[PDB]
Amino acid sequence: PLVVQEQGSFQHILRLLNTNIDGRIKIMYALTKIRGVGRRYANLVCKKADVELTKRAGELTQEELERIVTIMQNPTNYKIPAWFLNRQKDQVDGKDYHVLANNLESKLRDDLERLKKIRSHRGIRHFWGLKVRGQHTKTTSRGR
Amino acid sequence: AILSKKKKLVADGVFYAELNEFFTRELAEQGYAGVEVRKTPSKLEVIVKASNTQGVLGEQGRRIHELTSLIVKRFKLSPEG
Amino acid sequence: DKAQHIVILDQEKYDRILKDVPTYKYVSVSVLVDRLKIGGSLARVALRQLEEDGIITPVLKHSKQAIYTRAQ
Amino acid sequence: PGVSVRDVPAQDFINAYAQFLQRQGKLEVPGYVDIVKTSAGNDLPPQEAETWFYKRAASIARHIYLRKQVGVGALNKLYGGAKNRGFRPHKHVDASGSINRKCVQALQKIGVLEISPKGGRRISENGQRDLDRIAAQTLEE
Amino acid sequence: AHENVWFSHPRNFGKGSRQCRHCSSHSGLIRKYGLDLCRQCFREKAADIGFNKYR
Amino acid sequence: MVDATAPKKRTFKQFSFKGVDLKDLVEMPTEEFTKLCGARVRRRFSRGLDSKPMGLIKKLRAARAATEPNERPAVVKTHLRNMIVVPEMIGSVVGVYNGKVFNTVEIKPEMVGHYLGEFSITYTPVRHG
Amino acid sequence: STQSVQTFGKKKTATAVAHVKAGKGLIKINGSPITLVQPEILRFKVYEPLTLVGLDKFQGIDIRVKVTGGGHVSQVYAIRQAIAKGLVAYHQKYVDEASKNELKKIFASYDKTLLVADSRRMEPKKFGGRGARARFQKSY
Amino acid sequence: QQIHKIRITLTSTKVKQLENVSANIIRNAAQYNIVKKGPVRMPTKVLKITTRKTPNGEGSKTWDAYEMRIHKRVIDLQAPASTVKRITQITIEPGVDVEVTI
RNA sequence: UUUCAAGUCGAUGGAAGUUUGAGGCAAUAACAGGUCUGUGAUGCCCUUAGACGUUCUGGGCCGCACGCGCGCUACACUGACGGAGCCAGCGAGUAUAAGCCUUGGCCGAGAGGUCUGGGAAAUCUUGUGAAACUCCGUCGUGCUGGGGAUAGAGCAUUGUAAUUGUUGCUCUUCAACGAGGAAUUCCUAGUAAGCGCAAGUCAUCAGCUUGCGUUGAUUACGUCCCUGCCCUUUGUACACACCG
Ligand SMILES: [Mg+2]
Ligand SMILES: [Mg+2]
Ligand SMILES: [Mg+2]
Ligand SMILES: [Mg+2]
Ligand SMILES: [Mg+2]
Ligand SMILES: [Mg+2]
Ligand SMILES: [Mg+2]
Ligand SMILES: [Mg+2]
Ligand SMILES: [Mg+2]
Ligand SMILES: [Mg+2]
Ligand SMILES: [Mg+2]
Ligand SMILES: [Mg+2]
Ligand SMILES: [Mg+2]
Ligand SMILES: [Mg+2]
Ligand SMILES: [Mg+2]
Ligand SMILES: [Mg+2]
Ligand SMILES: [Mg+2]
Ligand SMILES: [Mg+2]
Ligand SMILES: [Mg+2]
Ligand SMILES: [Mg+2]
Ligand SMILES: [Mg+2]
Ligand SMILES: [Mg+2]
Ligand SMILES: [Mg+2]
Ligand SMILES: [Zn+2]
Repeated sequence: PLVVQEQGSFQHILRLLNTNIDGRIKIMYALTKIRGVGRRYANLVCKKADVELTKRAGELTQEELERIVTIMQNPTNYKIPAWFLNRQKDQVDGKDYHVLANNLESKLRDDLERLKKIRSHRGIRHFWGLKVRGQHTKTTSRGR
Repeated sequence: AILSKKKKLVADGVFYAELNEFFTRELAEQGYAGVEVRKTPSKLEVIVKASNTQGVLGEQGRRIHELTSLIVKRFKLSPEG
Repeated sequence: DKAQHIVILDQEKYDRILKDVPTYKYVSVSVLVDRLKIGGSLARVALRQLEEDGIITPVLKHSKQAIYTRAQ
Repeated sequence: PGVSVRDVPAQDFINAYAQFLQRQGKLEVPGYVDIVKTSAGNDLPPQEAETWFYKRAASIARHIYLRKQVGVGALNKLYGGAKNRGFRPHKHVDASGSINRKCVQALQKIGVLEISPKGGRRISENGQRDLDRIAAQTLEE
Repeated sequence: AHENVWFSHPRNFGKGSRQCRHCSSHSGLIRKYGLDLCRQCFREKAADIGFNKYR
Repeated sequence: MVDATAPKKRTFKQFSFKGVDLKDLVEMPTEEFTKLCGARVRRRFSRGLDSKPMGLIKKLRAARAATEPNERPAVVKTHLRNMIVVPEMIGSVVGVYNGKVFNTVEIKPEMVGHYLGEFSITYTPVRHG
Repeated sequence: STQSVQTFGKKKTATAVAHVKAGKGLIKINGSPITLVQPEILRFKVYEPLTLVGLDKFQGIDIRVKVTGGGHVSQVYAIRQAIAKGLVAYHQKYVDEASKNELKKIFASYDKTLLVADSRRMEPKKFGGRGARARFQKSY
Repeated sequence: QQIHKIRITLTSTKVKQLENVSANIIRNAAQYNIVKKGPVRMPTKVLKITTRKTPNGEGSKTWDAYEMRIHKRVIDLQAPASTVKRITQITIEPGVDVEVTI
């Protein structure tokens, strides 16, 4: 509840899930740099890890940093609701998942060929780079 | 059946609008001017103003008798109503 | 992009704050940011304590604006 | 002369009733309070994670004090706000039903309110007794 | 056989489910106060019904 | 972050859809199958199956029974392109109307749970220039 | 009963029914003290009818108002009008008219809206535009 | 089944005949020593319909604004049921409709 | 002030002193203006059984290298979120239906589900406890917690039927945009601008109109410089009238 000082404990650059995180960002919003981790998700893993949000990223110790990456990789194990997850009712094994930095684009990709392999209409328009959700293209989306 | 106040006064007006055009098409040749619907207990008085009240009330009032019957059978009214 | 304002308070800046803020006609969140090069969040906690420590007198209290002056 | 709830500012009265309700500790807090957002129109959960449920229950108690048989559906509309539809204009959206229903149910088991006849939730015989008490311990400073 | 196909598609809760009192049209219908009249048919019958222009 | 490794494992993997592999999937009744697919499919079967979807399945079943040298089960034609693909009809070939022609599709396992008309585009793609 | 006069003040839609009774000087807004007006920056609008004449005028009378309708700001102007009109109306009925004309002089010399309701109302919207006078942007 | 608290509800589009029937009933409830409550002016309802002027869709966007005012009045009488009904036939008017509820 | 006339500008009183504010109606003629895609309004022409009638199924009217118009979000700190305070007006609402407005209670993070009750309505929904707004906090000039397209996975509602996602909700992705050239629109007081709400379309869907109210200004109260129209004079070989 007052200004405090520290020396040599701050860490300017963090590396989490093979992604570089700026250490002077508040912890809740620093994790949003990790692709697959939004503001809503970062708020809960910090609250499940008992890491108070009033700390900057460099303020955290190694003990806390490992405790966060453990929760993100095992959300259901930390009373994180299934509906709160990124990839729930997975296509192949039917279990609730939350894909992260490098895994997200792989299974996002795997979904694209899975749409294109069966040659569905939604997959076809995805291939063309057009809007797939029924949007009109007559007059919008003309950039490149 | 149970009809709201807003929807009842409009229905009376809509009934008047449709009834008025019916006389214009049927009694066009007799100089039809207008119709007045005088509601009363146990009866629905309708006063039609025409130049010729013989064409409507012709051959022992056969047409007017056969013309009120066309309204009882279309608005589900009692024959005496 | 050129801001790069300091958000962690070390010891060299801490006593520099307590040595410079008293010699100010008017201190505020922007005044602390403008001249002490500290961040806005760090300025707000500094003001709320400096008032509790008696160095700073609260002219006006508001969430969006904190008007403070020297206590000497 | 006496003191009532209406004789104290609303904003700092709730901050005082929230503090008492947390320190008393008898209010039962549902297990999802650290996860959920207050309204579907909101985009983030409350910033005061430890105390937001107590403060909202304190707000609910004060709001019910001043009225007669307010329901739980009306409470969702009261705390609801403008939703941030992306490109469409803003709109008012009601708050979450469970949070409000749990609070009034939680407030019902702490003794301050009860189900009123002809709908709603009245304030209890003891509900007036203890709110007016908190008002007195609010304005002495 | 044919009777189960002729005019078999549902014609309720739709725009084709209702029509003007006067012209039996499907477009521009007015359902307020149970008028069930086309907007064009309404103008030529508004005075008879009891609707007047005041302001 | 500690570390990370991705050594993917197998065991003669059979194609699987949401935890159910092809072997059990195909002889599951469609009543049981709909309980493990999306919300839209689950709602549709609770709303009541009219005679049209059930009639196509009966014909599709017979078309496979027509041939027992294990080749393609001959095409059944239909207009009903709001049909949801079920494991019972995997491998069958259907002619799905696109408004003008009978687009021919063979029901692959990855097509299950999709709408039958979603694989027959109703419009020829635009080609400027 | 006792010496009781009842009046009202109005703004755009807000209407504040003032019950100026007599007594020890009780002045409440919807059962709440004026010392708790929600708009703090506008707290001096309802303080004006008090400090203009002096709080000694309110020793013998108590005022309870019920303000409904309008908006947040429109309600403040309705309340201050009901108070000013209530004080004048009580003097005209239970005090000499010389004092009533004195109070009315200070109020009118400061702000007409203390006693006279503002007659401004919202102009109706006309078709061909999104507002009363505003029109849809034209293109050639 | 004798003297009752009886409500007569009056609705019409035009106020002149409505007030004549209302006053005539009040007049007959005066010389007859019958205690009465009313008439009560209910807030008038403005039934508004706003259509486009153009039968087609060409021209300036001009709109009609039609109106249908409905005025409703209720009068409470303390009299036996035979007396109140015959009062209605005395003050019968084509425009105004009458409903009687106990 | 004035021809001391019509009037105009200031004060005072007044609720109101701009036609008190705002509208509805609105002359003599006219346009090849727009509609036969409103009419069981119509003349004529075409078709009338392999129909150009009507009905059923499916698709399309949404289709996308592009030019243009009415708009909505925004580009941040006069701000975003998070709690808290908490105020309108115009209106609408059903029955043996083919289902209306729906409180209150109970489940559900939500979206939503379920059980009762009120209301054919100044009675109940409803004080429609609306949003901007205000207070206290977090953020701290950063493509950042501005902005929320595009897209992946999932949960509900309506509907026979949602695939070319009707719509809503949850997590994730988080794009151009850092105030906009030549040009050009609307507007003078409760007005402009924000800000929402209702009614219409409507089984579902409002970034649309018609209204309503909340907060509420800057700047003229003048001119013919641009633009359009009217009048007078003038020219005319035009009168089907310069599309001569
Ligand atoms: Mg609100
Ligand atoms: Mg709120
Ligand atoms: Mg915004
Ligand atoms: Mg927005
Ligand atoms: Mg076809
Ligand atoms: Mg006028
Ligand atoms: Mg032409
Ligand atoms: Mg035709
Ligand atoms: Mg035709
Ligand atoms: Mg039509
Ligand atoms: Mg044919
Ligand atoms: Mg179109
Ligand atoms: Mg398309
Ligand atoms: Mg326009
Ligand atoms: Mg806010
Ligand atoms: Mg009401
Ligand atoms: Mg960003
Ligand atoms: Mg988005
Ligand atoms: Mg200009
Ligand atoms: Mg111009
Ligand atoms: Mg649609
Ligand atoms: Mg709508
Ligand atoms: Mg000449
Ligand atoms: Zn019609």
